[PDB]
Amino acid sequence: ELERDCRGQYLDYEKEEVEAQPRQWKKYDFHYDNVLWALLTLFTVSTGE
Amino acid sequence: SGVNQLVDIYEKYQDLYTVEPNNARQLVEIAARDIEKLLSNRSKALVRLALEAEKVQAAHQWREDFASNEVVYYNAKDDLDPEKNDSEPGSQRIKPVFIEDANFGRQISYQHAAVHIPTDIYEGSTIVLNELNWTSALDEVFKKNREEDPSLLWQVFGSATGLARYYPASPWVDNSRTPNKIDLYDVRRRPWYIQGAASPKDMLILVDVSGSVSGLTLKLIRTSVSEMLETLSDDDFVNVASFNSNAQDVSCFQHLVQANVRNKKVLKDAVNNITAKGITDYKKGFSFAFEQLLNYNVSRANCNKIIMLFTDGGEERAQEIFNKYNKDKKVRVFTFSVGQHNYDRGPIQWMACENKGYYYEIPSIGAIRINTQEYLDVLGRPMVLAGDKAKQVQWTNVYLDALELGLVITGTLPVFNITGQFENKTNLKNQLILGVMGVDVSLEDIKRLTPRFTLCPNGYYFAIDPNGYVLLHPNLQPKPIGVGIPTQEPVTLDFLDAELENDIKVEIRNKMIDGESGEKTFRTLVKSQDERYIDKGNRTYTWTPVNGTDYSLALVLPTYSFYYIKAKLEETITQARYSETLKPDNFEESGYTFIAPRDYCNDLKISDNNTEFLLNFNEFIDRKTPNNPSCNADLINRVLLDAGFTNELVQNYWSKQKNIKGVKARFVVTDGGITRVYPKEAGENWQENPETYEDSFYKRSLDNDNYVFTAPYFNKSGPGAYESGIMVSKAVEIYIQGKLLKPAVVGIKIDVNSWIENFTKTSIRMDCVILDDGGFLLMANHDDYTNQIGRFFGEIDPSLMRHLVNISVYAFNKSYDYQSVCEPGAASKQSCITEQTQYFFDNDSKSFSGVLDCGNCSRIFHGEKLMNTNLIFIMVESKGTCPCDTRLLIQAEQTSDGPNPCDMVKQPRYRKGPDVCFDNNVLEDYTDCG
Amino acid sequence: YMGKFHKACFPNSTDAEPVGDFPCGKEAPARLCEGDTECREYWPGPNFG
Amino acid sequence: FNFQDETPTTNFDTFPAAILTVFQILTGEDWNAVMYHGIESQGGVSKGM
Ligand SMILES: *[C@@H]1O[C@H](CO)[C@@H](O[C@@H]2O[C@H](CO)[C@@H](O)[C@H](O[C@@H]3O[C@H](CO)[C@@H](O)[C@H](O)[C@@H]3O)[C@H]2NC(C)=O)[C@H](O)[C@H]1NC(C)=O
Ligand SMILES: *[C@@H]1O[C@H](CO)[C@@H](O[C@@H]2O[C@H](CO)[C@@H](O[C@@H]3O[C@H](CO)[C@@H](O)[C@H](O)[C@@H]3O)[C@H](O)[C@H]2NC(C)=O)[C@H](O)[C@H]1NC(C)=O
Ligand SMILES: *[C@@H]1O[C@H](CO)[C@@H](O[C@@H]2O[C@H](CO)[C@@H](O[C@@H]3O[C@H](CO)[C@@H](O)[C@H](O)[C@@H]3O)[C@H](O)[C@H]2NC(C)=O)[C@H](O)[C@H]1NC(C)=O
Ligand SMILES: CCCCCCCCCCCCCCCC
Ligand SMILES: *[C@@H]1O[C@H](CO)[C@@H](O)[C@H](O)[C@H]1NC(C)=O
Ligand SMILES: *[C@@H]1O[C@H](CO)[C@@H](O)[C@H](O)[C@H]1NC(C)=O
Ligand SMILES: *[C@@H]1O[C@H](CO)[C@@H](O)[C@H](O)[C@H]1NC(C)=O
Ligand SMILES: *[C@@H]1O[C@H](CO)[C@@H](O)[C@H](O)[C@H]1NC(C)=O
Ligand SMILES: *[C@@H]1O[C@H](CO)[C@@H](O)[C@H](O)[C@H]1NC(C)=O
Ligand SMILES: *[C@@H]1O[C@H](CO)[C@@H](O)[C@H](O)[C@H]1NC(C)=O
Ligand SMILES: *[C@@H]1O[C@H](CO)[C@@H](O)[C@H](O)[C@H]1NC(C)=O
Ligand SMILES: *[C@@H]1O[C@H](CO)[C@@H](O)[C@H](O)[C@H]1NC(C)=O
Ligand SMILES: [Ca+2]
Repeated sequence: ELERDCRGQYLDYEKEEVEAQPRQWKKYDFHYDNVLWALLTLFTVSTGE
Repeated sequence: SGVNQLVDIYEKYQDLYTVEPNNARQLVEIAARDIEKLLSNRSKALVRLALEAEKVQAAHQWREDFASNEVVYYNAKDDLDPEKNDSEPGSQRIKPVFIEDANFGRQISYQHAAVHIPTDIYEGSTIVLNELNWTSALDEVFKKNREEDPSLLWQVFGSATGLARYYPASPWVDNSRTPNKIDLYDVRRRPWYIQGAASPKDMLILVDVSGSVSGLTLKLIRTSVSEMLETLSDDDFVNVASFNSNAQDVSCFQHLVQANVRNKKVLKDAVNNITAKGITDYKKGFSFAFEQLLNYNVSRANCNKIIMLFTDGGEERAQEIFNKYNKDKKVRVFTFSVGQHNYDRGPIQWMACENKGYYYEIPSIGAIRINTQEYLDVLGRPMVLAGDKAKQVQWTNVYLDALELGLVITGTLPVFNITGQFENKTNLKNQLILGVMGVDVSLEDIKRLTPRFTLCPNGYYFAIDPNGYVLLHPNLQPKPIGVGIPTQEPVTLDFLDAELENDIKVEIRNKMIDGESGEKTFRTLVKSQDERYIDKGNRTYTWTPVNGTDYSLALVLPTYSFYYIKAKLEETITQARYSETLKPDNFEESGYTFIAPRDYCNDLKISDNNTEFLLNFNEFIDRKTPNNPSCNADLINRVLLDAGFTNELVQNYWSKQKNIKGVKARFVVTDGGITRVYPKEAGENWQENPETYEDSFYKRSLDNDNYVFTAPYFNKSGPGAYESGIMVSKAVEIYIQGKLLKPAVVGIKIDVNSWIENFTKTSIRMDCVILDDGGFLLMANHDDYTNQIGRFFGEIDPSLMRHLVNISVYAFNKSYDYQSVCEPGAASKQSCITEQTQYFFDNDSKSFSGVLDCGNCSRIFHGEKLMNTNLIFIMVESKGTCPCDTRLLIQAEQTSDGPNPCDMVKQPRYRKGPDVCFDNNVLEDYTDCG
Repeated sequence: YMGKFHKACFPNSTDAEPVGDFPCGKEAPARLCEGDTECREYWPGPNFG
Repeated sequence: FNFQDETPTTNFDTFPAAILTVFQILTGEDWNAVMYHGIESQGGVSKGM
């Protein structure tokens, strides 16, 4: 839960076979980090999708 | 064959050799001293390494900025391509020059140490970068250790941060960067790290199988309990209990059982079969756990009593149960909050605080592997505070090296945090070990301290643990121990499982575990190497304790092996004359010669392709005189002397006759290494081991003072029996100065047709079968059984075989092979336990007649045992009658689950635990519950 | 549309779970299988069936 | 709703969870996924429909 910690690779246990996947500090697609991003996020909320 | 001719050859040349004694007591004492010298050399290396590691970490200053000062290291999981762009932001990566070394069998760099970092662990972190900085001193000490002892194998620093820094820089095994090859290796889960990081445990894993753990949480709990069991060694004792309003054992075990592979699999299956249902009661589960930790009627590691609570959460701190059972706090309680949930974790975290434990969260698969390493991290607190008494070298069970070297043991030593000492500072986390130092000892490093070539093929050494597991044994193979029926663990084979178990052998095993020294001559049931025959052997076990270690070395030695032939070849031209008889050009004057691929010369490389090794051996014999300290004088002298002896038989007694109607191949095999077979046309069909000490017929024929008929293999596509013959062998029994020596085994590959004719020729003066020991069909007269030559009798006609067993002309011993590769059934080839049986002449009587009461009919048979050989003639006269062929006596490696471990933990084998262990210290800071 | 969501891309005779959560059709216009997989019957369907 | 490998956040275990799930079904978004979970929680297509 920190960007410092979130580097390198981790063992993914999703495909039922372990695979090393990169550790990426990503941001959610709709994220309120701005009054313009919040506007688009709330638009998607109002449409319900 | 020429038994008497070769005997006369041997006594005719008593001036060419000296009969020396195989003093078993002296041999065992010398080999035990050699083993303790090797292990003390490795212990000294470990002490050097741990001293420097503590000294250099204690003088390390923390940093959070390694860009201004990079750490230069070789990452083991790095591609050999010169990629300058493959450097982490905070570290410079070495690109090494790799030589190929025979001692390791891989690419090895002696200039620097390599570092393993788990994929789950980022190598640019502050923790890892600080470790990579202060471990370079370990690097140069690695170099010093190797230069003071060039025979050193891997010497490694397993760090508590996840890094493993091992000296000979070698790339990681196959998982550097490879699809389908993921590196799950973590040094803190290795058996040597776990062994050296704490004292033996007494876990009771409490599993919370109530309603609230259904679905994902139960899956995580069962995987977590499996991975928790996978950190338990053979000195730890474990039980798994589950509670939901009442506690019960998950498995057939009712008490703490030893955490060996088979018991651990029982517990793992019991956990996998567990179900979630009912309400929780943390009081009736902890009552059960504490009661089971107080059960002293059973074998235990009387140390480190633990409870591992695998719950999710709840609102029950269970004060009064802990007060009643854990008041002086002799038992630690580690609590795990498994799963992704919102239940109250407060009581779970408090149980860890009030009980010297630690609290862990496992929210998903992927967090499972690390928290277990962490309870081990907690358990080492009393070991650190017991500063230098704890730094004792321990030797791991035999296991398979990760960077493949086969079977190794490894000596461990904890490394402590020494930042504040005699300059006392806060010392916050100075209660944790820095890591464990390891040094590898190959089992082939021990096998050359126990030389077997002055011994009979039936004689050998073997060492033993205090658990009874063999450090050294001819029957211990580099394969994982089979654990049941198929659907990173030690190769722990017990002594009573490597051999055939008598009761004398159990007493000897207990005496060896106790560290006593003694001797015991007795009659054994020696199973043959091909694992189809059993001999009533006559052995002398002499054992000593290997001082300074918990091992115990013994020497098995037949009564006819107390003397051996030390070749007196010093004329330098007599041995040359014997040499020219070895060259692969005279394989029609002398027989088709095989030399045993032994370590005659340091520069000979042994090969399975025996003619290649024969060429190399002849080349080395050509120019030998300047090679005084390179070639083992005794082995080459013995093989040359025996080559001369077998030449004076293949020429002076076979080449003067050159052909006999009944034979198909005449062979002589010597304990020196020569296995000449005459015709060289049937010498191609000769498929016995070039090494004479690994020949099943040779060792079989030394026990019997008869002629041993080695039945061929049925349904085996190769040289066969019709076009190769069926083997007959007798061992020469020469006498020199009244000493019985059996230095060679002459033999005959009797032709099947020349013998079937003589079998049916005298019928004028149909069912008649020839059987040897083990009930194998040498042939019949029915000409349909002779199609199945060398097959077990019970496969052919089970009724008569079972009856003959019933009269006890054939006894049998059913045993378990724990190291057999296995075709996996359904609920490539895996490893299982096979259940192998061997038949043999039970009684010394010669004639056996009776009535075979087949169902609703009757059959009459007569069995007679041919004198001076291992054969029986069964004159059974009944064919095509009513079928009592209801089943079969399949004598083979029947895949089976081994002995019921539920039953053999109630009467377990004798076992000695570690003496000194560290728990329950008062200087300990229990306030780190996490 | 009766019973047309029951053929999935199954692996080669392994009888395991199919690859992809989509129906398939060995015919021409439908969605074909790929990766040495066969489009055979007895798959519960999309959305657990 | 404690299925294997997953517990949905749109469950009816607590009152906040149930109230949010019902509110989301009223707004209509992804009510079908919650329906699939509520069917598969009572035995699957065979007996939970
Ligand atoms: C079945 O076939 C022949 C029988 O025609 C067996 O050979 C004969 O075996 C008897 C055994 O009692 C010998 O006496 C016969 O002569 C012997 O030959 C040896 C050879 O060195 C002499 O040293 C003896 O002094 C004696 O003369 C022998 N005859 C021949 C021609 O071999 C044969 O062994 C048997 N087959 C098998 C496979 O056993
Ligand atoms: C062995 O024990 C010593 C302490 O006895 C450990 O060294 C200490 O490690 C901690 C990290 O847990 C350091 O604290 C850090 O300090 C930096 C800079 O001040 C700060 O930014 C961090 O937030 C953190 O507080 C500490 O300075 C360091 N030294 C001392 C004297 O405490 C050492 O890590 C232990 N060995 C291993 C292998 O971990
Ligand atoms: C392996 O094979 C050996 C073959 O010797 C088996 O040992 C034999 O077992 C039988 C059956 O118990 C013994 O017969 C018994 O002898 C006692 C004392 O003489 C007698 O009181 C009984 O009535 C019965 O006749 C036999 O003595 C014994 N042989 C030896 C040399 O001890 C053994 O059971 C087989 N299995 C294993 C796992 O070893
Ligand atoms: C660098 C930050 C720029 C932010 C631009 C993000 C996209 C803006 C889209 C705005 C959509 C608003 C919809 C609301 C209409 C009622
Ligand atoms: C082991 O030590 C004991 C007593 O110290 C001694 O009698 C024995 O000979 C030693 N054994 C070896 C193999 O050195
Ligand atoms: C131990 O090391 C010394 C050198 O320090 C060496 O002379 C000796 O042969 C070694 N012993 C063994 C058993 O390897
Ligand atoms: C630690 O790092 C510093 C600066 O990079 C270096 O001078 C020092 O030698 C390192 N310590 C060790 C033990 O190598
Ligand atoms: C173990 O699995 C079998 C197979 O379904 C089951 O019948 C049995 O109840 C399980 N064991 C326990 C203790 O429930
Ligand atoms: C152990 O043995 C004693 C005496 O035989 C008995 O009272 C006790 O119940 C047994 N079990 C435990 C756990 O102490
Ligand atoms: C060894 O064999 C002889 C006969 O070959 C026998 O008399 C003796 O008892 C055997 N040894 C032992 C220890 O029984
Ligand atoms: C063994 O080596 C010799 C000489 O190097 C060669 O002629 C022969 O073909 C080899 N045999 C096998 C089975 O490799
Ligand atoms: C032989 O078979 C009988 C049953 O037919 C059985 O009672 C007996 O134990 C078996 N063994 C011997 C040695 O009689
Ligand atoms: Ca509960």
